[PDB]
Amino acid sequence: SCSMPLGMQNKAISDSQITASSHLSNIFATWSPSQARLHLQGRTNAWRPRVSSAEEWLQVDLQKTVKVTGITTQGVKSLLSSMYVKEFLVSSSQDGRRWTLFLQDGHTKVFQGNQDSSTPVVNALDPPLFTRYLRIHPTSWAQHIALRLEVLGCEA
Repeated sequence: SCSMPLGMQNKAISDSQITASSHLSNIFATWSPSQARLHLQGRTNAWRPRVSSAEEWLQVDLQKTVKVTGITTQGVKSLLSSMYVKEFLVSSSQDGRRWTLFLQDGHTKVFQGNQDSSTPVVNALDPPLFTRYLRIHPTSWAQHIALRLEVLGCEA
């Protein structure tokens, strides 16, 4: 049914394949892009950008052409702060240079994401993407932008 996890949770997608516009790092903590893995626990267990704006993104390089059929998102709780992305855009690319924004009915698609810090939310991509690179662009968030991710799809 072409909807299998492509490797964020299980590390089939390696740390070096995940990058971002920026990330939050100070002398105790780094919320690195490679922490953006679905269901990850332990310390600083999500990606957070250096500052929360609408110009940030999390990028995954799948390293080959994949049929991408969906994206799963999750927030994170840190101390008293419950953080999650409420809405986001998706862009994609074959070369990592030229990006195509995901549309619905000819217009920019706003994906409805999370409404808490721990529940995963699956979003279908219709039409599906045949692509190598994906970016998630947060456009609305609670408290701060934080992301744990899975990408769903299959070979061909």
